[PDB]
Amino acid sequence: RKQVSDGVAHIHASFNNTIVTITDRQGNALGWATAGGSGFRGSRKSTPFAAQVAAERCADAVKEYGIKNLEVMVKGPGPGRESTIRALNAAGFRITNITDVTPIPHNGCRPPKKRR
Amino acid sequence: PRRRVIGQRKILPDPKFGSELLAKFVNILMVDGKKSTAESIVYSALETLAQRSGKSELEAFEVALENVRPTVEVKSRRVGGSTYQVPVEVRPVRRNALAMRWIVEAARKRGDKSMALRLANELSDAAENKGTAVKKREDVHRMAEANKAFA
Amino acid sequence: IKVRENEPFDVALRRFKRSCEKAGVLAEVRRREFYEKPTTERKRAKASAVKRHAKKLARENARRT
RNA sequence: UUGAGCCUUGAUGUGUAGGAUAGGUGGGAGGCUUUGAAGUGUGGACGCCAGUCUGCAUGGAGCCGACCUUGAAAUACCACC
RNA sequence: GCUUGAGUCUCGUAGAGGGGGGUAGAAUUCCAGGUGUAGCGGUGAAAUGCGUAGAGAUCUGGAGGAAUACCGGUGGCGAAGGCGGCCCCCUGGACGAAGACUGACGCUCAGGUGCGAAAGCGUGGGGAGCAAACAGGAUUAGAUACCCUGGUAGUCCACGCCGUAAACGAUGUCGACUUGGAGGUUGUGCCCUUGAGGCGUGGCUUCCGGAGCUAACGCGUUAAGUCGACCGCCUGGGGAGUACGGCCGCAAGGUUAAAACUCAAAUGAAUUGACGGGGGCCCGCACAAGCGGUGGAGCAUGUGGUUUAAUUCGAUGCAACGCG
RNA sequence: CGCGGGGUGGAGCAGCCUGGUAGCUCGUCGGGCUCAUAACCCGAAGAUCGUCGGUUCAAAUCCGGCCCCCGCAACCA
RNA sequence: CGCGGGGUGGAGCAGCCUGGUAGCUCGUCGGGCUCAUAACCCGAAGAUCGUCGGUUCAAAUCCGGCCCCCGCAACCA
RNA sequence: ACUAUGCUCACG
Ligand SMILES: [K+]
Ligand SMILES: [Mg+2]
Ligand SMILES: [Mg+2]
Ligand SMILES: [Mg+2]
Ligand SMILES: [Mg+2]
Ligand SMILES: [Mg+2]
Ligand SMILES: [Mg+2]
Ligand SMILES: [Mg+2]
Ligand SMILES: [Mg+2]
Ligand SMILES: [Mg+2]
Ligand SMILES: [Mg+2]
Ligand SMILES: [Mg+2]
Ligand SMILES: [Mg+2]
Ligand SMILES: [Mg+2]
Ligand SMILES: [Mg+2]
Ligand SMILES: [Mg+2]
Ligand SMILES: [Mg+2]
Ligand SMILES: [Mg+2]
Ligand SMILES: [Mg+2]
Ligand SMILES: [Mg+2]
Ligand SMILES: [Mg+2]
Ligand SMILES: [Mg+2]
Ligand SMILES: [Mg+2]
Ligand SMILES: [Mg+2]
Ligand SMILES: [Mg+2]
Ligand SMILES: [Mg+2]
Ligand SMILES: [Mg+2]
Ligand SMILES: [Mg+2]
Ligand SMILES: [Mg+2]
Ligand SMILES: [Mg+2]
Ligand SMILES: [Mg+2]
Ligand SMILES: [Mg+2]
Ligand SMILES: [Mg+2]
Ligand SMILES: [Mg+2]
Ligand SMILES: [Mg+2]
Ligand SMILES: [Mg+2]
Ligand SMILES: [Mg+2]
Ligand SMILES: [Mg+2]
Ligand SMILES: [Mg+2]
Ligand SMILES: [Mg+2]
Ligand SMILES: [Mg+2]
Ligand SMILES: [Mg+2]
Ligand SMILES: [Mg+2]
Ligand SMILES: [Mg+2]
Ligand SMILES: [Mg+2]
Ligand SMILES: [Mg+2]
Ligand SMILES: [Mg+2]
Ligand SMILES: [Mg+2]
Ligand SMILES: [Mg+2]
Ligand SMILES: [Mg+2]
Ligand SMILES: [Mg+2]
Ligand SMILES: [Mg+2]
Ligand SMILES: [Mg+2]
Ligand SMILES: [Mg+2]
Ligand SMILES: [Mg+2]
Ligand SMILES: [Mg+2]
Ligand SMILES: [Mg+2]
Ligand SMILES: [Mg+2]
Ligand SMILES: [Mg+2]
Ligand SMILES: [Mg+2]
Ligand SMILES: [Mg+2]
Ligand SMILES: [Mg+2]
Ligand SMILES: [Mg+2]
Ligand SMILES: [Mg+2]
Ligand SMILES: [Mg+2]
Ligand SMILES: [Mg+2]
Ligand SMILES: [Mg+2]
Ligand SMILES: [Mg+2]
Ligand SMILES: [Mg+2]
Ligand SMILES: [Mg+2]
Ligand SMILES: [Mg+2]
Ligand SMILES: [Mg+2]
Ligand SMILES: [Mg+2]
Ligand SMILES: [Mg+2]
Ligand SMILES: [Mg+2]
Ligand SMILES: [Mg+2]
Ligand SMILES: [Mg+2]
Ligand SMILES: [Mg+2]
Ligand SMILES: [Mg+2]
Ligand SMILES: [Mg+2]
Ligand SMILES: [Mg+2]
Ligand SMILES: [Mg+2]
Ligand SMILES: [Mg+2]
Ligand SMILES: [Mg+2]
Ligand SMILES: [Mg+2]
Ligand SMILES: [Mg+2]
Ligand SMILES: [Mg+2]
Ligand SMILES: [Mg+2]
Ligand SMILES: [Mg+2]
Ligand SMILES: [Mg+2]
Ligand SMILES: [Mg+2]
Ligand SMILES: [Mg+2]
Ligand SMILES: [Mg+2]
Ligand SMILES: [Mg+2]
Ligand SMILES: [Mg+2]
Ligand SMILES: [Mg+2]
Ligand SMILES: [Mg+2]
Ligand SMILES: [Mg+2]
Ligand SMILES: [Mg+2]
Ligand SMILES: [Mg+2]
Ligand SMILES: [Mg+2]
Ligand SMILES: [Mg+2]
Ligand SMILES: [Mg+2]
Ligand SMILES: [Mg+2]
Ligand SMILES: [Mg+2]
Ligand SMILES: [Mg+2]
Ligand SMILES: [Mg+2]
Ligand SMILES: [Mg+2]
Ligand SMILES: [Mg+2]
Repeated sequence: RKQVSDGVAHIHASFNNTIVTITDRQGNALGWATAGGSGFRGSRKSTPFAAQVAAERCADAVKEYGIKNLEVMVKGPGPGRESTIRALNAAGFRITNITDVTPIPHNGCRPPKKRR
Repeated sequence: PRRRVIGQRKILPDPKFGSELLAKFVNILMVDGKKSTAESIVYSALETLAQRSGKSELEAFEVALENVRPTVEVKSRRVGGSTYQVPVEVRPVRRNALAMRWIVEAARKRGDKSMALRLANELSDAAENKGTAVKKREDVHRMAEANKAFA
Repeated sequence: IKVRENEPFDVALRRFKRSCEKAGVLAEVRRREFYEKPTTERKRAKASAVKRHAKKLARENARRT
């Protein structure tokens, strides 16, 4: 069933969460995990290890598809990502290349007001 | 101490089992400075332990103390502002001393008859890990494993 | 940004990101920088720069260290 | 692209006893094998990962049913589900 | 008359100066479409909110609006307000080079008149994001706030109004004059461009400092120095930039502008402390790491209280209470 | 005068129209915390239910009178 | 009038068509935490299937009642 | 994270 060779591990690392989502070559979702879906709630959800375990939980649950090697597509800042990529090696993949899709607006939309 | 890094006092070996590990166990078991009463209880306990387990005393006490020994314990540190649970690798000197205290603390409760009987039973239950001392390590692990997020 | 690192290596090493953007998108266009505040916070970051640079010429004091 | 029935055919179905990833029940003791065999090289189907199932062939014509463990006997042949 | 001030032409240089029209890319929201399976979102921590009607994430194709990453600087231009993607259209000024011309044409300006951020206001468009008001969830003794999720006027445009801001170098305009250093920026000379240079001299500009000035802080050839011209303004603090009238505005309100009454101060700069939920560095059973206690009981003692004829008197956060 | 509904610790509310059970939130008293007060934490007390009578084995709760209390009605000429 | 589904700790849930092993989330007490409070995390205290009956190796589970719980849409003395 | 207050006058 399908049995894709390669894929793309999208990582949406915000300050509060780290949503890992392994897709195929043509941006088509195969599975996902989150820091909130791993357990780790509140203060624990915003950490490098809670992203690591989320990537370990996203590493499995895509074994049916059988991805050998993939590309990382980190996004946002977050405490994860400099930790989440370590998890993809230790799990069982080969990282072809690492990239950023951090959406830089070229002074476009007025952001929200500063908080106090 | 704020910036006064000084070493610790030397201890003495116990006459009948010339060593160090159980010599400190006597000190933790002691109350009101009565070492004569406390040392008689530890010998009575380890002699009743060695009869049942079918081993020596040092090795019977070891295969018991290691089963109630903590690997990682949980402190809490406020670095920035908030208060969360940071686990840390316990030091080898405190490692075995923290275990000895949990054996004695469990033996205060669980009122069988004698202190020599209670320690013997606690150390016997520690050998087949099913006492209250192993439960107190087991919970200490669960905090470190659950709150492993924090470095 | 697009970093492959040949084949035998892996170990991240993507200072290409960290020495280019990240801070530009994040701690600037995350929440609103009220037009004047940049003009204020820059001119004090600019005045603090020449304060150090002018002192660095006069830093050669007696010392005795 | 459908939403089911439905027949042919082929497996599938590990409380525990235990050589068995055996559901209930049964025609009743030779099937089959040179209508080119046991063991296996390798890979597929299945998998509660205990161990089933099988394409083709180097090989070469054997393998085996009651017996002993069960509340039950062997998909050796074969009837009905 | 003269030509040094002032102005004209001549050739260039730099610039988010202006006004009008285009067009680009990133992103946000949304729209339908594919994938896909439980969360997403948020927070100090939660909840409201959003999701099994299939959200979030991911990709495909649109639509629309607003704003222009990096270059980008103690950079530039503008009288000030202010002015940043790129391209044409019309257009104002600035500065430099060496001449030629005019021949005091100048400087200030009460009234007058123009321009004048943001917020407002009016009529007609547009409306992604953001967001007064407003709603809900938190917070709290309360929370008409701060935080969170939603969210309308508004922010955008065209055209009129408004005429104010800490519209600030809290420093009116013009001119002359008086030690320095390091730079930034844009010119134009002399020299070998002999190789990213050698050496001057004009604009504008930022920083530090001399004399001098200043209450001091500081200012200091871009003066708060030394002088001249003219203008505006000030005369203790409150009352009050308020009332009343006038003018101006659709209004909001602006502008002009008192008095009674009341106080003996209000104020500026700097000095020594003390304090800070300011910063740095240290310390002590301060905390951590332990261990045994008090607080629960009974009794002893000492206070408070209450009672009494008297319950002598003193000690009362720490540093009074088995204290005198 | 008619008609429903009420009257419960100091306050405001449940429990009341299905008979044996008295809660909640503040406040009060006691102890902590603080230099002290507030806030905060931990204990404690406090109502025989408008009143007088019934019915009943037993009434805050059922029924009747009487005393305050709200809401509704007192209309056509 | 019916044919149908539905029935568990205090309660809201599933699990109940594919007989041998009753989950899961709020009420539950002790911890660890911290000068402390909130949180957050760890483990404990409770139903042999509302209940009674047939068969068969094993029955919440297969089949019949009850107490019921209804979904409804029918219901013309 | 948030976290209030201190009744009057008195140092020639
Ligand atoms: K304006
Ligand atoms: Mg010391
Ligand atoms: Mg500005
Ligand atoms: Mg001339
Ligand atoms: Mg001129
Ligand atoms: Mg040129
Ligand atoms: Mg220009
Ligand atoms: Mg131009
Ligand atoms: Mg222009
Ligand atoms: Mg323009
Ligand atoms: Mg325009
Ligand atoms: Mg675009
Ligand atoms: Mg777009
Ligand atoms: Mg459609
Ligand atoms: Mg759709
Ligand atoms: Mg919730
Ligand atoms: Mg909800
Ligand atoms: Mg849902
Ligand atoms: Mg819905
Ligand atoms: Mg769907
Ligand atoms: Mg979607
Ligand atoms: Mg989406
Ligand atoms: Mg798109
Ligand atoms: Mg478009
Ligand atoms: Mg200029
Ligand atoms: Mg000017
Ligand atoms: Mg034009
Ligand atoms: Mg000009
Ligand atoms: Mg001109
Ligand atoms: Mg000239
Ligand atoms: Mg003349
Ligand atoms: Mg002449
Ligand atoms: Mg004037
Ligand atoms: Mg005037
Ligand atoms: Mg005007
Ligand atoms: Mg204007
Ligand atoms: Mg105008
Ligand atoms: Mg405006
Ligand atoms: Mg308008
Ligand atoms: Mg109107
Ligand atoms: Mg209209
Ligand atoms: Mg809108
Ligand atoms: Mg918003
Ligand atoms: Mg808001
Ligand atoms: Mg409001
Ligand atoms: Mg709501
Ligand atoms: Mg609110
Ligand atoms: Mg509230
Ligand atoms: Mg929003
Ligand atoms: Mg615009
Ligand atoms: Mg326009
Ligand atoms: Mg226009
Ligand atoms: Mg006007
Ligand atoms: Mg004016
Ligand atoms: Mg003014
Ligand atoms: Mg200004
Ligand atoms: Mg300014
Ligand atoms: Mg200056
Ligand atoms: Mg002024
Ligand atoms: Mg003028
Ligand atoms: Mg000039
Ligand atoms: Mg000086
Ligand atoms: Mg002077
Ligand atoms: Mg001076
Ligand atoms: Mg000056
Ligand atoms: Mg000069
Ligand atoms: Mg000069
Ligand atoms: Mg000059
Ligand atoms: Mg001058
Ligand atoms: Mg001057
Ligand atoms: Mg002066
Ligand atoms: Mg005056
Ligand atoms: Mg006055
Ligand atoms: Mg006066
Ligand atoms: Mg006025
Ligand atoms: Mg008028
Ligand atoms: Mg008018
Ligand atoms: Mg108005
Ligand atoms: Mg005036
Ligand atoms: Mg007075
Ligand atoms: Mg003043
Ligand atoms: Mg002062
Ligand atoms: Mg301080
Ligand atoms: Mg300090
Ligand atoms: Mg000491
Ligand atoms: Mg301590
Ligand atoms: Mg202790
Ligand atoms: Mg204690
Ligand atoms: Mg006390
Ligand atoms: Mg006591
Ligand atoms: Mg007491
Ligand atoms: Mg005595
Ligand atoms: Mg007394
Ligand atoms: Mg008396
Ligand atoms: Mg006394
Ligand atoms: Mg006294
Ligand atoms: Mg006294
Ligand atoms: Mg004293
Ligand atoms: Mg009560
Ligand atoms: Mg009290
Ligand atoms: Mg009363
Ligand atoms: Mg009676
Ligand atoms: Mg009663
Ligand atoms: Mg049905
Ligand atoms: Mg302490
Ligand atoms: Mg009828
Ligand atoms: Mg007060
Ligand atoms: Mg005071
Ligand atoms: Mg005072």
